[PDB]
Amino acid sequence: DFMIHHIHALTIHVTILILLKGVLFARSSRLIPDKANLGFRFPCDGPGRGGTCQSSAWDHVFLGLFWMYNCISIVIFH
Amino acid sequence: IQKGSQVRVLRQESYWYNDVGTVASVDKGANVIYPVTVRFEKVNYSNLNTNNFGVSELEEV
Amino acid sequence: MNVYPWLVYVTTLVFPLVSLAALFILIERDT
Amino acid sequence: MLINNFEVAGAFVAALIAGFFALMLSTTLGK
Amino acid sequence: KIPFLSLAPISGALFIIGSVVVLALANIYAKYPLLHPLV
Amino acid sequence: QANSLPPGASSPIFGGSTGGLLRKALVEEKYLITWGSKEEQVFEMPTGGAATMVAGVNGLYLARKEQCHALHRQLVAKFKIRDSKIYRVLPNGEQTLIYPKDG
Amino acid sequence: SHAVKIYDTCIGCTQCVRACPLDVLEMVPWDGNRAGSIASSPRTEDCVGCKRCETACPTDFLSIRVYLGAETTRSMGLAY
Amino acid sequence: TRFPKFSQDLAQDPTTRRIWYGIATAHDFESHDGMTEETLYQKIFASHFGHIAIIFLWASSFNFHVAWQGNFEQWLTDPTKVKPIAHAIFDPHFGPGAVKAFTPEGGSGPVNIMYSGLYYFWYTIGIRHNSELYEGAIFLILLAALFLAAGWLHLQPRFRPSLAWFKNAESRLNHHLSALFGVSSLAWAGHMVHVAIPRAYGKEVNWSNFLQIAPHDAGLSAFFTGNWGAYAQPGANGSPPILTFIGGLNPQTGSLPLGDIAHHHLAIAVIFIIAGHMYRTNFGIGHNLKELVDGQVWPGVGAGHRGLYDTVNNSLHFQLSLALASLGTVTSLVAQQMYALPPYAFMAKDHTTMAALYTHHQYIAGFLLVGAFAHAAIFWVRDYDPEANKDNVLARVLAHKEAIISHLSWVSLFLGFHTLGLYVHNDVMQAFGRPEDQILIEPVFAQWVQAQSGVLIPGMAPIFGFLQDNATLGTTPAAAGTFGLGWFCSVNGGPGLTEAATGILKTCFDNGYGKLETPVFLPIGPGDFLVHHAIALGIHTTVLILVKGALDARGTKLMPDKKDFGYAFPCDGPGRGGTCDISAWDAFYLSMFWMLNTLGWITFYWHWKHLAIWTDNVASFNTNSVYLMGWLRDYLWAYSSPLINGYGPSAAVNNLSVWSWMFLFGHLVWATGFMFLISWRGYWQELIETLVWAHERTPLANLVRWKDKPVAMSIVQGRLIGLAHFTVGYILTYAAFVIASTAGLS
Amino acid sequence: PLGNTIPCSESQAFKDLKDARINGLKEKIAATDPATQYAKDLTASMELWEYRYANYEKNASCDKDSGQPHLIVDGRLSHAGDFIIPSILFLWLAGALGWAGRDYLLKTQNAMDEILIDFSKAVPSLVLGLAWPLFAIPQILSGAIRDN
Amino acid sequence: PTQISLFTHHMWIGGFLIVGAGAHAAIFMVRDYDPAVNQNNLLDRVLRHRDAIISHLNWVCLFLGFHSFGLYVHNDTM
Ligand code: CLA
Ligand code: CLA
Ligand code: CLA
Ligand code: CLA
Ligand code: CLA
Ligand code: CLA
Ligand code: CLA
Ligand SMILES: CC(C)=CCC/C(C)=C\CC/C(C)=C\CC/C(C)=C/CC1=C(C)C(=O)c2ccccc2C1=O
Ligand code: SF4
Ligand code: SF4
Repeated sequence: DFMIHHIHALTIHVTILILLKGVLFARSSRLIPDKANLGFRFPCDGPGRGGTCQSSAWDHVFLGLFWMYNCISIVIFH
Repeated sequence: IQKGSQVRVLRQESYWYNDVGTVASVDKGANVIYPVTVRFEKVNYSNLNTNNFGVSELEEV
Repeated sequence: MNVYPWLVYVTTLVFPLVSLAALFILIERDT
Repeated sequence: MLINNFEVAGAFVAALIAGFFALMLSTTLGK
Repeated sequence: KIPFLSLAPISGALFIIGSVVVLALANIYAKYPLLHPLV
Repeated sequence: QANSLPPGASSPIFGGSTGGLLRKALVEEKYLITWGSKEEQVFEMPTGGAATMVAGVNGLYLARKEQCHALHRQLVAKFKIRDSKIYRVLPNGEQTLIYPKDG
Repeated sequence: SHAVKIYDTCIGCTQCVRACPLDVLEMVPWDGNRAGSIASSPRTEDCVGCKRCETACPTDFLSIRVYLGAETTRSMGLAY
Repeated sequence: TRFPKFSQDLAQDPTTRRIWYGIATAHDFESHDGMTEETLYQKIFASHFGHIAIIFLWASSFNFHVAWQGNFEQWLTDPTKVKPIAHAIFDPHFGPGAVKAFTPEGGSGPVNIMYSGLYYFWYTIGIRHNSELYEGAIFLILLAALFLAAGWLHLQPRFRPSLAWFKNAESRLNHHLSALFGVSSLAWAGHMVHVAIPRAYGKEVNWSNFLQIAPHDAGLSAFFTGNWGAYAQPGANGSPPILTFIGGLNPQTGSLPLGDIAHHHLAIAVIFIIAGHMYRTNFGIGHNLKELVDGQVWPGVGAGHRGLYDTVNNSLHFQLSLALASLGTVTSLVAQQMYALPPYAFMAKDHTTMAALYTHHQYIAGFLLVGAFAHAAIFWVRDYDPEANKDNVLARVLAHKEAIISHLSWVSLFLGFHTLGLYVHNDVMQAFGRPEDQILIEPVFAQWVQAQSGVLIPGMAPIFGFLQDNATLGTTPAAAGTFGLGWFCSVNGGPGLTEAATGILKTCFDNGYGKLETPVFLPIGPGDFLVHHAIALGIHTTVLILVKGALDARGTKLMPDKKDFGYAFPCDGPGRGGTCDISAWDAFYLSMFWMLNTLGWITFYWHWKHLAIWTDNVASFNTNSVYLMGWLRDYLWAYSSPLINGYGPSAAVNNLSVWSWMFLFGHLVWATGFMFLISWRGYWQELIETLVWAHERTPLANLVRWKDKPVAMSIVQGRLIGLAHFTVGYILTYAAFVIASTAGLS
Repeated sequence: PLGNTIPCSESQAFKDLKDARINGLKEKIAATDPATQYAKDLTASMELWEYRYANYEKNASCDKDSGQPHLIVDGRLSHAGDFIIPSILFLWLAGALGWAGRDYLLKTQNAMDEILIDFSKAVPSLVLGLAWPLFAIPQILSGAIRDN
Repeated sequence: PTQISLFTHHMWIGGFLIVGAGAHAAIFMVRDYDPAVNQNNLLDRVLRHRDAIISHLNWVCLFLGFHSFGLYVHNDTM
């Protein structure tokens, strides 16, 4: 029970990490300073500066859906 | 090649290679490399349908 | 059995970390 | 009957010849 | 062209459902065949 | 001190963030934008947060040239300032202009 | 640094210098169009490769091509 | 930042991308700095010498470990009970349960039970002692030392050869067909007649006595006088036959007879030495390959094959594409003839060895095919010249590439639509309590191939029938004895047929063709039909992805100048719709999943058909292979039982606990792939930017600095690492299952 | 009797599957009330299943061992109802749909009309879909269009 | 089955609405954020140290993953 609740704390905290990093870095980052002009729902800002794949806040919602799946699946399995 | 003539595009790198468009305007300046404006019934991958081509890249049909 | 277990310690544990340290020296020093 | 330690030492002498030739080939491939 | 039934979702979906009903009544009429009976 | 404005430029009122300068600005390069405002007006930082620019010439140090260019395009698209000059600052203090080059 | 080339198919539509977030490009006079100008890249060391100038270019195939090359601090887009 | 020296563009990268790309472009010798063509071919030549010696030291390992800590001489006394042993275990992590679990009965410690068939190999090729295994180990270490010394020698400037020596292609074809494929086959025929055949029948011949003891007692007078047949007779005063043609399998060992092996390696050696006399070398006679290739013209292919000599010869990527495609087709043929006609004694009853060997060679064959089409696309980007290949067949299949891609598309959708529809129909009919409404298609054509092969198939016949002995085919109308009998009683042997009653030709029965397990041609049905169409779907969709990657590698409508961006590049950005996975590397990448799925379907089929045979439960395969809950339940759920009970809290561990741990390991590695495959780059770049901020502001720790800047991995690197984890997890999960399910049958 | 397949008239395991299901039905009718909508559906299922096994009997469906009906596809006229007749039924109705959609595209050539289906140009396309070989064979014999 | 299904359903609906909460907080950040409104308040000062929040979230996510799943992997191994 200790170990399954720390699994649960992990999965809640990673889903927080993904969606909160989407929220706070929605407008700008060190990578893309003008992300708010690109919008909430854009694919990327190109393969340059290394590549900006899934840098939109939408894409953090996209990753947080799988991590919520992970969270709630281990909750109902427990 | 005048206004309203159906042309086929001979450019290899074009989207509209072996496709037929309408000549909308021909530039009368001899310095222009690609003077003939062709409008198309189909668009490219950037949702645009006009281009400037040259004379040698166009075939009259 | 017919084991040299000190050789297992040398070549599976010590010598890989030796090798990664040597390759780190190869990939991180200027000339 | 299995193989004793002296023939394993002979195999290691043979592997030392092989390891020397590999060590020469790898460095002259590195040039 | 008529309102709300001329649309491609509606026309396509009523085509799907009409084909599935005509097929289901064909399976009821033919007593659920695996093959076409020759004899 | 280590981040000193040119004489004639005043600092905008900002309570300082964590999105700003790192060790690269000490050791490799940093960038400096100077613009001219007619009043004190509230602008979004490119590194996160909000700041207020005072009337006069305002200078700001950023880690990248794109942060300065995004700040300049936001100043054009919202508050109509088109005389931002973007400079590249070396660690020894040598100054060169990089935007605009043409004048 | 990434390598930026502008061919002769450019029509001088003034769109690749506005869509650039880094000011790599500029307009010089030219004779081969109606607009009288062509884009050029004298500042390819500051280019990050973001391909916003190629999204905005309105021809059939893009008159400007950026080629991904050797990477630097400026071209990896690093604030550190 | 001096590494990598071979790319200055990579070396001045200040980030962590420099190390990853120096590792990943280390063997792309053409794209390295200052590389000329002479230096290219000579570095590849010495790399080959080093690799051949790696293969030999790896081969010497087996001989050393079985001679030092195996049980080979103990296994010759009873080949049917005591299990082959690979090597012994020294792992300090084991507790007492695992120490006693990996220890056999009568053993003095924990060992690995060998599942690769090397004891059966070494028995059939006539090793009978650990000392012969030891001299094999010594000879392979010194032969590896000779090949490294040769590579070292051929990088010295007196023995470096010229590009003309590399690009001759006449002498290379002559010498490889004559010496590499023919003299070595002749030498292996000589080994089988001198060593393996008389050590099968007691009479042990070694390196001290081989000059005195002959293989046949009418020795080398039967060669020159034209009486070749005396090698095939039993002969006088002993002398078992060394060049014979029983055919099929041997009854007494369940394997291929050794005289047929020796006669095979004589005959194809003769054919290969004759085949290495075709091409033009320095004695005037022969074919020159430029006029021989460039003279294939007929008026439906235009210019024909003109210029394809230089197209193959100057491009190593075309040559490597042909080599990998041929080698993988050969490797699939290796896998499919080892189960069908087993070559080594007592290998067919060791079931998990047959499973592991088939699955081994088939997965490796899928790798070589996808690499063949990868280097095809690499040829298209880097080496193809449209002006040196004017209107030849290569330019025409570039010209109508739209037809090939759309027709592979049509075959793939055809096969997948109908195979999925019939399988899901069979699922719905077993769901609704109705297994007699299932669409069940007897494979008529493959049973007809069985019928002309010699299998009964009692409503099908050969077209030209049988001869007067009713065992020889009508399509081989000579040789009544020599191979109606052996081949016919092999392909209709096995358990469940050729019983005591009979009434037809299987009345004979006393040669021993009922003690063989499995028929040579397995019986087939509707599940076999459906999984063959699934196999065809897998192969065709993999060919679709790969041929689309090869032919679109130069350019398309969406990206016309693709060849200027190389083989492996990320995209051309989000514009013109978006261009994710546009490169030919990305079609390698996406076909890799389809290859793994294809070879999963192939080895899932082989495994369930053989475990249904081995558990005497072929009715379970014939009932449940037509629908997919049968594949889930009776194959995947049912045979998982000794695997996942390899360790647990209530039963103590056994020898399958390592396969249980590796099964969960592969599940973990496979799903760790999914992170790099689903989540992509800019998330990780922004995350690492926060990590950079956290490190430079933590005291006691900002005083420790990186020398390469922490960045996220690149787009192509994120794809490649996710694929490498997917593939490693795939192979380890299935290797764990295919060994632990079959070793835990009992 | 072809390879690992014999017809239903001498198949033991088909007779076992048949009797198992008929006796399971007779036990399911005989334990219930005949006026409660369960039993008349079971007698309808009984009559339907007796007709289905008689149908598998008289037209020669074919089994062995597991006693379930296997179908033979190479073009025998004795097993023509396995493949040949639902082949030409599939060709008729799929060529109807494909030719109707193709002729709809040839008569419309418009982007509003692909999302708003004009039925006056859609249902006669479907009727000439119901006679598609007579309109599609001479256009194969003529030729379609020049494009590369 | 009512107990397993009601727990499991309400867990899944709960997790979906929490990912939607992260989604519309990010959508507010792109669209409806005004620097003129949020000077030196809680919402502005959160953006001002967002690197500290996301890096500390990254560390506790790593800590939870090691100290729950490496325990499970230890149990596998032992
Ligand atoms: C990327 C995604 C994508 C999407 C969203 C579409 C979407 C569409 N495609 Mg399409 N397509 C695609 C990719 C895509 N395509 C690709 C990759 C190809 C290959 C190059 C094609 C090639 C293609 C072709 C060739 C055609 C389409 C057509 C269409 C349209 C179908 C209209 C419809 O379904 O209603 C269906 C409407 C009917 C079936 C009307 C009949 C309804 C009757 C009259 C009602 C009365 C019946 C009554 C209820 C009784 C029922 C009984 C019954 C048995 C009769 C639709 C908007 C078709 C089109 O243009 O629209 C017509 C068409 O011809 N596509
Ligand atoms: C004789 C066979 C042969 C030869 C000589 C080559 C040679 C070459 N290939 Mg290659 N290829 C082959 C077969 C071959 N290939 C096969 C069989 C495949 C299918 C898998 C491929 C698919 C392929 C692709 C897509 C590419 C090449 C490329 C290349 C070139 C450079 C390779 C390089 O620098 O990076 C070396 C390779 C790596 C650094 C990848 C390492 C991945 C490792 C091996 C996976 C193992 C993971 C892990 C460590 C396993 C441990 C598990 C355990 C811990 C549980 C080179 C000319 C590249 C090129 O650009 O061509 C010019 C290129 O992009 N190949
Ligand atoms: C109940 C049985 C069943 C079902 C549900 C399907 C379902 C399907 N089939 Mg089909 N098929 C069946 C039985 C069935 N099939 C049988 C018994 C045969 C043997 C004759 C076939 C042979 C067949 C072919 C050749 C094709 C299909 C295809 C298809 C797919 C689209 C067809 C369609 O009507 O869309 C609407 C119609 C169109 C979009 C155009 C009509 C094209 C038709 C199908 C072919 C006509 C072309 C030409 C005259 C003849 C083809 C030459 C051929 C000999 C190679 C679809 C999922 C297609 C496919 O699998 O995709 C790759 C396809 O081309 N099937
Ligand atoms: C491609 C794969 C495939 C194939 C070949 C089949 C084939 C079959 N299925 Mg099946 N099925 C499939 C996939 C497939 N299924 C899938 C994916 C599912 C899950 C959804 C099912 C679920 C399923 C069920 C539950 C059942 C079947 C049944 C059947 C059988 C009877 C169909 C029939 O003859 O009707 C009769 C045909 C005629 C009487 C011919 C007359 C046709 C008229 C003239 C037109 C009707 C066609 C159509 C509606 C178009 C409209 C035309 C318009 C002009 C009105 C048949 C052998 C039934 C069965 O008993 O199995 C043995 C049945 O119980 N299937
Ligand atoms: C392109 C589709 C395709 C592909 C790749 C395969 C591939 C394969 N089939 Mg096969 N098959 C197909 C279609 C296909 N089939 C069709 C449509 C049928 C009729 C239902 C069959 C019936 C069949 C049987 C009975 C057997 C196989 C078998 C096999 C395997 C061995 C090779 C062989 O026998 O060749 C034979 C393939 C053909 C003769 C068909 C070629 C593909 C045609 C040209 C596509 C168009 C068919 C057309 C629509 C049919 C209607 C014509 C007319 C009546 C209108 C192989 C992997 C064997 C097997 O399962 O191994 C255990 C087996 O014996 N198939
Ligand atoms: C007018 C409809 C129409 C017609 C005549 C065709 C015809 C064709 N298709 Mg296409 N296709 C269509 C619609 C159509 N398609 C749609 C809507 C899609 C998106 C799902 C596609 C996706 C598609 C792919 C991926 C491929 C083809 C291919 C092909 C060719 C091979 C035969 C085949 O397998 O068909 C296959 C048909 C499908 C897979 C789609 C299923 C059938 C659709 C739904 C029919 C559309 C119905 C339409 C709305 C009816 C309107 C009626 C009108 C009176 C209002 C053939 C010429 C193959 C090819 O290139 O061959 C060389 C190929 O790989 N098609
Ligand atoms: C099973 C596959 C898998 C695994 C192991 C991970 C693991 C991880 N993910 Mg990930 N992810 C996955 C699938 C997976 N993910 C998928 C499919 C997606 C797509 C949606 C994502 C998307 C994703 C996002 C968007 C994020 C993560 C994050 C993380 C990290 C979470 C922190 C943590 O758990 O602490 C510890 C690490 C583990 C529990 C991994 C196993 C460690 C083992 C038990 C220890 C090994 C011991 C030793 C080192 C071995 C030495 C052997 C030697 C030979 C090398 C972690 C490293 C988050 C992150 O970075 O937060 C910090 C992050 O934001 N993931
Ligand atoms: C010399 C040498 C190698 C020393 C060893 C160096 C040492 C101590 C550990 C080895 C490094 C390790 C273990 C991790 C770092 C890798 C990393 C940046 C992962 C984040 C990342 C993820 C998770 C993705 O999914 C993804 C998808 C698509 C594109 C990019 C990415 C991406 O970037
Ligand atoms: S790739 Fe991006 S940064 Fe470079 S020139 Fe184009 S728009 Fe500017
Ligand atoms: S390159 Fe493209 S965007 Fe730039 S001026 Fe020319 S046409 Fe306009």
